[PDB]
Amino acid sequence: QLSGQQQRLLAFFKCCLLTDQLPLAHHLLVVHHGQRQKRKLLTLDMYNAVMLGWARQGAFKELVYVLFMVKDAGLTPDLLSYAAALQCMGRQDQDAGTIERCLEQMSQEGLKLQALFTAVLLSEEDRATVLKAVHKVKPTFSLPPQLPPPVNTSKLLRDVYAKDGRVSYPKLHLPLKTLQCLFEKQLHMELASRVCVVSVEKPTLPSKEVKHARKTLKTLRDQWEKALCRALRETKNRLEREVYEGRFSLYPFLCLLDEREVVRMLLQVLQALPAQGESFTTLARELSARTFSRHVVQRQRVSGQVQALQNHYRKYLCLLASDAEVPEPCLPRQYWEALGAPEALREQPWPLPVQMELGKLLAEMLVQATQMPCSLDRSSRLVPVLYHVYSFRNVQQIGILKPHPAYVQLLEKAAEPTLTFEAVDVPMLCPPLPWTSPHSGAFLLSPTKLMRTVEGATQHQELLETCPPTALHGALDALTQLGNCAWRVNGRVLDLVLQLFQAKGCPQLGVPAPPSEAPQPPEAHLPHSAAPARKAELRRELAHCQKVAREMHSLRAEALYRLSLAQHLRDRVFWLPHNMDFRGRTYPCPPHFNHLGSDVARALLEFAQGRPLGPHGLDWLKIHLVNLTGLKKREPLRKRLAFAEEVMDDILDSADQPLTGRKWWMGAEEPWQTLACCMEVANAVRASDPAAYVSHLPVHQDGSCNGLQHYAALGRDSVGAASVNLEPSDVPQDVYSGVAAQVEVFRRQDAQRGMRVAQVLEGFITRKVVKQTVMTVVYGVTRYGGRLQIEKRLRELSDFPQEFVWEASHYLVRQVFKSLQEMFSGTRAIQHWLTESARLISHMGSVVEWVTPLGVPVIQPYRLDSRKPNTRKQKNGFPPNFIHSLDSSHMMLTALHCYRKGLTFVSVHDCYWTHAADVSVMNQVCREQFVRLHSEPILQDLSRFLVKRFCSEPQKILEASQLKETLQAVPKPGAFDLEQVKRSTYFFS
Amino acid sequence: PENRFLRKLLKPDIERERLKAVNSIISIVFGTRRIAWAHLDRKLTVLDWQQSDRWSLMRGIYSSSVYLEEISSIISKMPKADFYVLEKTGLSIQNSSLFPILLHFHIMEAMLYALLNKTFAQDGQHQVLSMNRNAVGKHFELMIGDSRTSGKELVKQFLFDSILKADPRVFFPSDKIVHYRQMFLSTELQRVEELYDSLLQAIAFYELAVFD
Amino acid sequence: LRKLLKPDIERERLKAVNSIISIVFGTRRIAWAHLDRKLTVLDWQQSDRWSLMRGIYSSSVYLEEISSIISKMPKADFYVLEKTGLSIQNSSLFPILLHFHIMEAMLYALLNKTFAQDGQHQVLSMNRNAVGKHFELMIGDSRTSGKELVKQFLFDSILKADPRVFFPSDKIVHYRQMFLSTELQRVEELYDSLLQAIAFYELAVFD
DNA sequence: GTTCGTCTGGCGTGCGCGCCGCTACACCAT
RNA sequence: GCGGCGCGC
DNA sequence: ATGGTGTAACGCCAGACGAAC
Repeated sequence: QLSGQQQRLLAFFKCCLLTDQLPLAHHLLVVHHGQRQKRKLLTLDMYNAVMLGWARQGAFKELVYVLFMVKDAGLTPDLLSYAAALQCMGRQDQDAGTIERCLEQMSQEGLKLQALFTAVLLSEEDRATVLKAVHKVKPTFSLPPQLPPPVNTSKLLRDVYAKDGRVSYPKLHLPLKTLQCLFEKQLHMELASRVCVVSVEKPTLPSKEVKHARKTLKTLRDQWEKALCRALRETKNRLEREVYEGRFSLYPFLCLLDEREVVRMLLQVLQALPAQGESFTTLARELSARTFSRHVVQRQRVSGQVQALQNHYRKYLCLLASDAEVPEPCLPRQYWEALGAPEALREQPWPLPVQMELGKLLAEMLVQATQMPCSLDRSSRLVPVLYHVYSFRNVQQIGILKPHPAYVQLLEKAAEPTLTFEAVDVPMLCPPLPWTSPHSGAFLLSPTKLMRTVEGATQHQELLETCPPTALHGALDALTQLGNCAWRVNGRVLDLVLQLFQAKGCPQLGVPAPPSEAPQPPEAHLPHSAAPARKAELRRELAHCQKVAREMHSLRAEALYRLSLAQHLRDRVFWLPHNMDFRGRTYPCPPHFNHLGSDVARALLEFAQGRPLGPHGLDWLKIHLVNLTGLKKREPLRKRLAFAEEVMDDILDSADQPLTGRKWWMGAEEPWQTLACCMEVANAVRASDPAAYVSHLPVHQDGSCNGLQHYAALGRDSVGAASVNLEPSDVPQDVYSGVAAQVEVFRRQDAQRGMRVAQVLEGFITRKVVKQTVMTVVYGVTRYGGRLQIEKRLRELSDFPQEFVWEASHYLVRQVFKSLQEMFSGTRAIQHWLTESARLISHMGSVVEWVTPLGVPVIQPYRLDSRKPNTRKQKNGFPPNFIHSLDSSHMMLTALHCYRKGLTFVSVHDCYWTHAADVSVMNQVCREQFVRLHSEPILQDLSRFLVKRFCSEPQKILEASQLKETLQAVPKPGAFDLEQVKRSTYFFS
Repeated sequence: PENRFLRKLLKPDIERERLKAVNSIISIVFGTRRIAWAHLDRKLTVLDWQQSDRWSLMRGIYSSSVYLEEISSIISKMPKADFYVLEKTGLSIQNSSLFPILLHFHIMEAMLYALLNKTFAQDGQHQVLSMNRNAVGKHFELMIGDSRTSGKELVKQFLFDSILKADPRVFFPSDKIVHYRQMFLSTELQRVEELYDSLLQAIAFYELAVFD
Repeated sequence: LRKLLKPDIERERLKAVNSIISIVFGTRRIAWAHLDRKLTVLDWQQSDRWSLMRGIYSSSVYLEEISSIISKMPKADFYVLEKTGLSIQNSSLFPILLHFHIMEAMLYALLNKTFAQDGQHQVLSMNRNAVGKHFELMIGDSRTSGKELVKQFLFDSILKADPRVFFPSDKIVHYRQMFLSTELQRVEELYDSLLQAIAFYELAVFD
């Protein structure tokens, strides 16, 4: 039976173990044990905690006293108790008699000697002292040495870890020392917990008032530093006197940090406080989170984990460095585990009451300490800066800490030219740590979740730890490979984008415009004689100008941060450590600037390590340029290349004079990417040997409608496979145009039949009308939403008879659904099968769980306020999540098998990026793995899995029999031959 | 002039003679989870001061019958008074996201107008009033920009000061001041701004409307 | 049988009623009808356009108007109000949804004259949509005007079949002349009040 | 007290990330 | 936290 | 120039509730 107050006391004792304040824990424990009503609140874990403390300090007398309080509780000593006793005897070098009596008393209590080294939380110093104690009586006691790590024996992952085969794992372009220095820069950056970036907004304008404002803010910040230090020490004295009594308080938690770090943290939160205010509770959660985080940082700093991580990482870099070899070629995870690995652990977070109490304590202290005058131009009256307002934030009323308007105007006049980012928000300056477990990877000091469960859902992670380790190896390797991709900022593209950004902007090219370009209302109000309607007209006009101004401010700030990060990384090589969501798709961890971003974000990024073009590098760059322009989507590859050779002059002109030339790149679909590609091709053709030109630009190969490709592969649908380029074809097949044609022939049939709706739709059935619907069907579009999309595609035509929206949209959604029922019969059968299966499974009161063909467990988190499952989001969300897990598996297989060939691989879910020299290889792997994925009985393994998982509980037999009936009703596959995918040119193009 | 400001603050309009002839008032402030009132006489003596915390209102449903039950049980604990002053918030029929609050308050303000006006059916004299909250904030100088600040510090000063001889602004009975102080200290860790703003509203009502 | 009436009242308490007041209010007017246990319309009237719904929601004006309105009503065992289908999701109908609630608030507080002592509810909310379904006035889950049916109750006498409602001989002239004087104006409250009383007796008391 | 049936009403393309902001406007007076 | 937008698949 | 004050349309499933043994 755990209790809140018991949690507070236990956290107090453990925190006292952290602060080495043993007399404090002994005082509180003795006072609590001495009282009748307080002795009942104590637990064996607390006595074992103080016991372990005196064991670490070598206090035999105090440990015997604690043992007396254990037997007088009267509880019984367990594994941790005997571990503490043995540790104290070993550290104090006791005689072998007391240790022997300890082993015989332990044998009489029934405890095992190995269960102590397996079930007790002891550091390597504690383990070493306990081992030294056991070796005095039992010198031939050895822990089981486990060295070999098992290799994944999955069907699809067998060849990745099998030693049979010539591996050519790629190495970075950087030497060993340079990589070690990058590790030092990233380690320093994460130890600082803050990153300062120069703001790319406006140039060097010192001004007059800004200097005085900055001076005033500096003086006020020093005064607040002194006040916060004094109030912090006084608060520590008060909480210490509260510990002098038999009550728990947050004194040792305040004794966890260097105080100056606390004051700097509070001043940082005060500087970053928004002008409108924040929820007091959320502020408390932020202060507690940062306090705990900096506590973890200092703890790793002082416990030697950072130094051991240096010795580990520097030897890990031998595999990635260019001027270093390894004994045997292997994957990064394999070499990392072969080096040590200690892995260590992270301090388990405090209970929620401790966090809230500490956060509110620090916030209120910040309110009491910070003061300022009336400002302006010192003042006779002096007031605080932060105030409680008790306003309404989100429906429920909540207390909001609000800054004084003088402080807001002071910060706005100061115009601080620097921006602050979190260490985890910016790309890592060195290769990330390889993923070895769902709890250790990505950043070196900050922990990173393996799955992107929103808001700490806790559900998925335990199921990630439950499966055998090898089952995850595949994913754990893929996420490492994406992370080890070295990126760099394209200086030309950044210079142009900044030149546009700092002046007037260009929203046509995805460059947000400053508030100076916001639409102004012409002219100012002229009330009130006339007219009462003009007041509301100008009211709505002002509302529109304020709306446009606000949205422009949003894009301006977002692009300000993204472009500032790009500028800070201009002369640096950085890495993007990757992560997963609950379904399995990969995402970079730095969210601001990454290759999953917009057009501008992509153009700023290029591979840090280059690659010689070779025989077809330049040609693939030209095809890639035509693809980025989007001008030859329907044409085959040969006509794309010939088109590039045609507009070669406009390519070179666009590369030479981007903003002053013909501006041919500005007309492309992806303008900035086309511009960078134009620069790459321009440099390539002007070299003496184009075949040797080293290219850094990533080439994309994307799967057209990847979801329909995986559905058609699951159902072996012939027509559908032909539609999404699964069958080999000389020209790329458009599924949207085909659906439009099928709906057209249905329209002619119903037009001859006598239907009024089909007669008015003559000559209006186009691709754009059904594009959004057909595209969004894979995500669960129903007849209603598809009807709304068709409505949205019928109202803007203007050349269409009046409204007639109901008949045309209803008939058109029925004909699109029917057309997809003919082209994708097996697809709709599988979607309905998964939908019904999730309906029954979630109707039985259990969330939907499954396993990907690579061994990754996926769970859906949809619940309703244990918490009952939200069956609606389960049944509607199961199919799309399953398809997404499939394309994630395909992408990961492509990544691993490309790594076996030494290629640089990055991915945007279904867009596979590599060097121009290796595109032909990637497309050969991309198809191969795809054919190898759907060749396995995915639907059969899923059905049998759900039968063994949910049709096994003998409680209800009705739902076990109907559910076993539907799960075993797997739809029969079609006639399509999957091998044809290996010869499809436009499957990924 | 003064009458116009007295018309921005008090609604509905009450005769100034009858308003200045009050012997005791009850100042009521209600939120989404609590309601608090304070009974003060013309001698600025806090005859009573309490709140009915933890109710079954809000929480997604707006049942008029449950509102009648809760409000009736709440007014069953209130003594008789010459005038009942409520809090008039600055909520408007705009801000569509927070309309649930503006409805709730109105329901409260509706039934409180109907249940406390015990003699209105015969004489048509209002005994329930609406006092502007922002003006109460301006009176105590608790305004910062366009947002009212917490009046907790002013209540704490009124409660824990022994000097301040002559014009303490408020008086606490000896048989009840212990309960008031223990109540304040028991609610110091929680945000109970209705409890404070009710007493502040009573004092402001007496200083602005009764003893001008 | 309780899906329409809220709060829950013991069916015995409902079947022992001697007289009810059926109240239906709109945005500009309010109407009521007094019917006894013998289905005799003891009273049936409405107040001319009131001063509420004028852009502002002043509780003092609501108290004055509602008090003057209920001052003209006789004593009854139960007072039935309309519970509309307005939802808190229809931001366009927020002015209406507020108004009704204010009404429903004060009528609950002012008409429950004995609730402070015995705690027994005498003001109820009857589902309007169910009243529509009872008289088969539904067209696409939307209520139509029951004006023609009220006209039949007022002017058609012995329909060679049991009457559903009775009008006192000394008041039939006032009722029919009221109907014909208000036929050109939108007075759906006047009709839906009488229809609601009849529906209450047929559904709750004499099933 | 639990389970089953009915009805009424809400929903009707999925996940991943990022900005900003939470009575208003006009005029008169200092 | 909701709301206003924007972005990737 | 800045601040204050005055005025202005359908179908389907599911969650919940009530009745029945």
